[PDB]
Amino acid sequence: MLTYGAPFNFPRWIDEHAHLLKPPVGNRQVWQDSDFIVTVVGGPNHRTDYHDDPLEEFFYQLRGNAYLNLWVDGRRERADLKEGDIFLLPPHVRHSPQRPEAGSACLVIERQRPAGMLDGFEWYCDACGHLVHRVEVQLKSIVTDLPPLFESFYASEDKRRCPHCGQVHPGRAA
Ligand SMILES: [Cl-]
Ligand SMILES: [Fe+2]
Ligand SMILES: [Fe+2]
Repeated sequence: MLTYGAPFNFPRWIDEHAHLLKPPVGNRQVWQDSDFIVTVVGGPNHRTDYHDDPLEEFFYQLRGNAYLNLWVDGRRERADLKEGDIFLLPPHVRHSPQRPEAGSACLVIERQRPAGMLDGFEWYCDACGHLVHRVEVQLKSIVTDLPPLFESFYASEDKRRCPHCGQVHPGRAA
């Protein structure tokens, strides 16, 4: 049977879920309990964490513009997701998506992770660039698994303290 229902109009779905595609929620998963995790991500949202995804991530910036802060070949880089852009991120490339525009919408597609395949979330020192803190998580449900992780980082000057230069990371904002 059609476990995930019939086809439906995507722009209309996005318009209908617009109140969820802005703070405080910011994103909405299209289908539940599927192998492909299909999400629409709105804005505005800025963040300081880098994601280490053990699988690929596909992006299609449908409305508005956004960008990814990246670590590529040991250097800080930026990949712009201009409206209309698509992009495929290889596994383990550290990325911190920034979504400055209200009313923006990006299709993001990921895969469910098998047991034992973990995701990393990392923060880096603004002063010297050294890794400050890394948490590894078996990512089953983004909504329950992720906010407390970020919250525990922000609340702890110990976790935010750079092991190299001693500078305390600013936490939630930079
Ligand atoms: Cl994103
Ligand atoms: Fe990611
Ligand atoms: Fe540092």
